[PDB]
Amino acid sequence: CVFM
Amino acid sequence: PVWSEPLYSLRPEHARERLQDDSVETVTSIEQAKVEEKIQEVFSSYKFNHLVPRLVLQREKHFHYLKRGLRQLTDAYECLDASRPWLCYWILHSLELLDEPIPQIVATDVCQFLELCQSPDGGFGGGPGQYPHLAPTYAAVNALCIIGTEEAYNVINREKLLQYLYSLKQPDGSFLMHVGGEVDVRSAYCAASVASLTNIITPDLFEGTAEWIARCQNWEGGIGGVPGMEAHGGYTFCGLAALVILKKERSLNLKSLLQWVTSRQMRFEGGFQGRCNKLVDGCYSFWQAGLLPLLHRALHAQGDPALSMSHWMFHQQALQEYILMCCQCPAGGLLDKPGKSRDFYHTCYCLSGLSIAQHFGSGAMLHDVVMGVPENVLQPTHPVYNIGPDKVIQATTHFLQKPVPGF
Amino acid sequence: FLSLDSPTYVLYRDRAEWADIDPVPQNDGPSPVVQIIYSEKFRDVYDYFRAVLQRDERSERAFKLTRDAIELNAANYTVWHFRRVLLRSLQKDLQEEMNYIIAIIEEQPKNYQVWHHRRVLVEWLKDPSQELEFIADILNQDAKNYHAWQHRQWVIQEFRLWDNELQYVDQLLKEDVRNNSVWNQRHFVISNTTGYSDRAVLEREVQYTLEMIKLVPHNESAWNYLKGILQDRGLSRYPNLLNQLLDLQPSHSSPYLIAFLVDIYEDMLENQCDNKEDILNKALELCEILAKEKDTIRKEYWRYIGRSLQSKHSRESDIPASV
Ligand SMILES: CC(C)=CCC/C(C)=C/CC/C(C)=C/COP(=O)(O)OP(=O)(O)O
Ligand SMILES: [Zn+2]
Repeated sequence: CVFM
Repeated sequence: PVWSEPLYSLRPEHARERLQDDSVETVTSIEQAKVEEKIQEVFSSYKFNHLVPRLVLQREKHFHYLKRGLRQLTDAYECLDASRPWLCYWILHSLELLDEPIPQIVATDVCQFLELCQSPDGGFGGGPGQYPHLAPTYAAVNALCIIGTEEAYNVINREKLLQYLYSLKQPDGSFLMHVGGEVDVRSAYCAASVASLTNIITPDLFEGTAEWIARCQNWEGGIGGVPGMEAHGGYTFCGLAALVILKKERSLNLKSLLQWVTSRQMRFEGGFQGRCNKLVDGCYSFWQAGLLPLLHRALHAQGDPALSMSHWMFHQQALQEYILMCCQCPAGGLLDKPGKSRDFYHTCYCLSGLSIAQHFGSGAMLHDVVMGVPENVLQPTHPVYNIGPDKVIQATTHFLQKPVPGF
Repeated sequence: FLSLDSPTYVLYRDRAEWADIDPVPQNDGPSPVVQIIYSEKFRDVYDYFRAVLQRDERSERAFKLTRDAIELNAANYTVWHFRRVLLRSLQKDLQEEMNYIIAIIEEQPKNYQVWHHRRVLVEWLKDPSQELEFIADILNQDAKNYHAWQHRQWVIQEFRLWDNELQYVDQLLKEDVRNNSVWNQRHFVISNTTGYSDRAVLEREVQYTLEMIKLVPHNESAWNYLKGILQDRGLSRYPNLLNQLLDLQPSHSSPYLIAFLVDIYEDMLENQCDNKEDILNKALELCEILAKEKDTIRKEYWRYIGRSLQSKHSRESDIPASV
């Protein structure tokens, strides 16, 4: 996952 | 009965939930099988050791990890040097979920730190001197609201914040993440979250936004980052949550969305995957499972008569089992899956997801499911903002005292 | 010039050509929270970056410094922004910059800034000629890289490079028929070219999907695609579908086949089908089998579907209370  | 196993993942029949690769091996099946084998070992560990399983949320351990991290981090966190308000938010929220008080010394220090991150032109950056960006702006606002003091609320320059949001708004309804930055559904949610909490929503701020978000829903039922892209839990949470804030959930085909998210829970592992045919991951305990409380409220607002009055539309028990048995680091902190290293992001989201799974609320109706020892119960979290419902109420009420910038 | 990992790499504070500049230490305040104990190399580069940024020094040395700041934290969007300012001010060769971004993305493909930077470059140059091949190389290392697929859709759509994409999709589906990103790309290509209204296309698609389903009955992607392309017009609108699915029941069952049957019944009942009664029962029976045996992880969903169908399709559903 990643977010920014 | 005596032969009955109370833990769902440990029942004999649970073994039937293992992957059936149809004797056609592909990268996807191979990867999925590896995870399941690793997780089966975790499930079987009690049996092979001849011990009675006891699911304990390691509170003291998680607390130590959090309290220290709130002050200092190793260079392992250099990759998050442009995301410090997120570190503040992830940690403070984790502490809030664990019902650990935030010392006034800490609270004031966070406030001052976030001020340093606030841009002269609105919004917050990833650290002092960095340009503002919607992701750390969302995190900073949430962190300040968790603190919830007058000081915390006063940090936010509301006029400049609104100016900032307008400078990012696009004609098609979307928002850039930052000046000269990328566009995807995260921006819509970040803007809506901060604008609603601070009461700075003008009549045209979100014009076309609900429509832009609706265009992101694809053939799968979920929502992708931008129109045309694969449905993903992170983006779906962002899309639905933003639509809930804008009171336009109806723009979506809630039915295909519900079918999609429920299908994201892994039959064997019990946790959620981010997209179809990928792997389980503890942070989706929030991004994916958090959609159920949102859908429940949306469908109930439409008068849906078939809605349960005691559970969310996902296996609450199995998610808690996955988190408690597979996502806890012995030294403190939570994780993606066994074999992964702990981090504050997964600590925040595994806990958030655990809270969601433990608490069902629908107006006057309230029902809990707390797997393992009773001390495992966490404080509830708001499904839209992912901060305490009390913090949401307190903040909104406070900001409603101020007039929307411009008057 | 001097790589960040070069054995002879020297801190900026020890570089003569940087002696005129006073580095600017990070302003964390009197009592820091979430303070990162940066390594020497990191803090040194960033103290110098803070200096050039603060004085807005648009120079070649500032340009080279951003490369190091980026290698230290490729997620630092402020550095990427300044770098783009420098590319324009210094009139830097953009193909050389494309070579640079290609290498950076190859090493850190799950990063938002690198893909956005490449996009800006392509836009500036109005040249998509290296895109499909570049992306294909990344997808060859991670066939599901989200940013890669998103960039690919943008390039294809913006520059109308649709001609060979379905062939590419077929290739990847052959490598891994379970790759959901490829099924999504398949839908993307078809809906933006021929569309699915064309009966010959729809027919072809369903034949293909049903064939994939036979080969790997438990691959959820083929199932979602099949439902994805037919659910819009309404599943009941296709009478042969149901029969054909029941035919797989014996030697190709899965919670998917059963779930689909429920979707067909659900729509049939929605479009006032014959034997409303018989259909509803068949459906509630499958919902029970699913919630109780074949798909218990989704028991709350299946129970809800069962209650929903019952709630509006039971023979009593239209009968007034007094009767
Ligand atoms: C407010 C805010 C910033 C929300 C962010 C939500 C979120 C988690 C988005 C994920 C985006 C993404 C590209 C995931 C794919 O990474 P991956 O391929 O490594 O993960 P995967 O295999 O689980 O899809
Ligand atoms: Zn994760």
